[PDB]
Amino acid sequence: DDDDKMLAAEAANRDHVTRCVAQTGGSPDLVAHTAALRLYLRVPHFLTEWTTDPDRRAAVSRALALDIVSMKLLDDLMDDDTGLDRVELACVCLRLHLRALHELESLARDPKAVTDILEQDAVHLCGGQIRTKRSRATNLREWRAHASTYGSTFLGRYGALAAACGGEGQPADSVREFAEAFAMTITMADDLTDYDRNGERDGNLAHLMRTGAVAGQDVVDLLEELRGRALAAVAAPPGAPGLVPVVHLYTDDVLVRLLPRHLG
Amino acid sequence: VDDDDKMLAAEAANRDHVTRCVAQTGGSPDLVAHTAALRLYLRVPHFLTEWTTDPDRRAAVSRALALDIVSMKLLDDLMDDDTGLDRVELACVCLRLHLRALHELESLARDPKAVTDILEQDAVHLCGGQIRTKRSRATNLREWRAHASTYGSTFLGRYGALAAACGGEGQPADSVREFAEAFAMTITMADDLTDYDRNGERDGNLAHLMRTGAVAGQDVVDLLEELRGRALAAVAAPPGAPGLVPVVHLYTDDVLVRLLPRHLGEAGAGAMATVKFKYKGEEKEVDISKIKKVWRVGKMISFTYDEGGGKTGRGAVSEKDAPKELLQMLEKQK
Ligand SMILES: CCCCCCCCCO[C@@H]1O[C@H](CO)[C@@H](O)[C@H](O)[C@H]1O
Ligand SMILES: CCCCCCCCCO[C@@H]1O[C@H](CO)[C@@H](O)[C@H](O)[C@H]1O
Ligand SMILES: CCCCCCCCCO[C@@H]1O[C@H](CO)[C@@H](O)[C@H](O)[C@H]1O
Ligand SMILES: CCCCCCCCCO[C@@H]1O[C@H](CO)[C@@H](O)[C@H](O)[C@H]1O
Repeated sequence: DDDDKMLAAEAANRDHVTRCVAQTGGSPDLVAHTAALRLYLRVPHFLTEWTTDPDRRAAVSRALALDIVSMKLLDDLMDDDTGLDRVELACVCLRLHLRALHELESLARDPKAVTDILEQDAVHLCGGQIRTKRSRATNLREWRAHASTYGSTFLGRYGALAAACGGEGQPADSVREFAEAFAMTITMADDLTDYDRNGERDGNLAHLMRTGAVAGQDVVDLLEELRGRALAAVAAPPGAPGLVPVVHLYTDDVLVRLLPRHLG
Repeated sequence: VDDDDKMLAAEAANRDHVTRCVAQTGGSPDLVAHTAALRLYLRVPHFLTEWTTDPDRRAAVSRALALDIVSMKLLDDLMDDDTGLDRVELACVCLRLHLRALHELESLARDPKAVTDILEQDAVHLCGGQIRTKRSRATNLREWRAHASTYGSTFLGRYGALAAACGGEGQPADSVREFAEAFAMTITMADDLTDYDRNGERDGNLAHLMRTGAVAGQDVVDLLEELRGRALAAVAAPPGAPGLVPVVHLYTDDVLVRLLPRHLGEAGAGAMATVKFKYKGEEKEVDISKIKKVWRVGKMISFTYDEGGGKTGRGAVSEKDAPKELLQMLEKQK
């Protein structure tokens, strides 16, 4: 079945990454940390679901996993909250990033697309990240705007990328619309998921919900808007019907299990 | 007075390109100032682009290279967290710059995959090297030179490799890179022996081991001379970049004249200077440090010196057998 395929890609992606981190000098502690980024290693699978060839699909999924983890380490490096070596973080981050550009470029119909896609909205992504951390959100409007950069544009670039290294007949705008909508659903999920790991403060949105600054129904509505946006994206021909239940799994998880944890 | 102009121009060009970029992306006036303060970093893309016959390709490559070098410096500052700068801005401006760097370099590259190829060839060597460099402080010239070969030579070598790759025709890849690796270690020593007092900034590893006697002034001198030669040669390789010759001497001699002395002493490197002569059937050897009066008669240098107690000794040698230290005391006195 399909869950079988997702589980295998996740394990292939995980191994491609930890092997890479280990051979560049990352300690057992950082290797385990990259292996703990489950959704980050899984999402590249959903992102390459319009890729016909299984071999090309596995190569693109992992190349993308290499850069997603890389950017996620960059993030942990700017926050300094993981208690992981500052040096190993930077070093591994750059190493994984260079490996990803290399693999992705060798799979792209045209190597220049990789960097065109990366530069296209780099300012949007980076400046938004600066904006986001600079000022907390005070209501759903601001949260959502901050989230379309660290969440949506971030994932959206990888969608664009998968389309571009995913061979022929990949509806590029559609893979990206899925990427950005899905990214926001899981970004909320994480913001609302507390793990108790050290100096990890309440997730902004979760706080806004418990404070009352953000309306419960309003979150529900956004969730629904994001489910529709993604279902529409995967319905567009040629289609990726296989992502349909995935969109539902994640959107329904936040509605059923995460929201009740924050009704303030 | 004309090349120095081209350099001054590339340096401002590169600076403006980088600061304009850091600002558009959101960095605070602090970080825009900091990147601006990276003089050498912004300037060196000029020397790497010296084999580029077409001036516009050159301006373009020089600045792309500037963007990445600064980006990499920012990531280093980000791992040290000693700058006082905001980590978020550092990280974000870091990535932004690098992405812009990638795009611009690939646009001028001879082959679509050259850039990512170069950047990947020795990523593990540079990245794993950086981790070792920082986990263990060096303790002898040998260990310093090995650390420096990665965060200095390897680091700048890639930018050399990239300069040749995006620099049109007439680029001797290997030479460009060997220049970069040699020159890089030179300025890296210079940075190391240069103190600035900003924050809790460490005396440079090498300057420390030098003031501790763990490293020999003459050895440092030798190493600089090795790097000056390695460089000079790389710029001699046809088609050649005659223009980097004065540049090579400029920086090398700077470390020798100004920097080295701040860490050694009254006695530079090597051994003390001596005069060897034959006096009253004897064989004498005097330290120029003991030579009092010294004058010239024909092609003979006659002198007097301190021979123990209030005992005044004399001598005379052909100018040919006179050490440069003595031959100078002539000009001080006459
Ligand atoms: C991921 C690319 C799209 C951007 C949205 C980021 C959401 C990722 C959240 O996933 C979860 O993150 C936790 C900590 O961040 C991990 O403890 C957990 O194992 C992982 O499953
Ligand atoms: C993650 C890969 C690491 C690549 C980035 C390394 C930084 C490149 C330049 O090195 C610089 O050398 C100077 C001279 O010693 C130091 O004063 C300075 O701090 C350091 O920035
Ligand atoms: C060029 C990358 C290769 C690494 C070799 C180190 C050269 C960089 C040293 O230059 C100087 O660094 C200082 C930071 O400590 C700045 O304050 C100063 O203005 C700048 O001119
Ligand atoms: C310089 C631009 C870098 C963009 C940032 C790339 C990483 C994006 C993932 O964001 C993640 O969002 C989660 C949900 O809120 C947080 O739990 C987590 O801490 C944070 O890592």
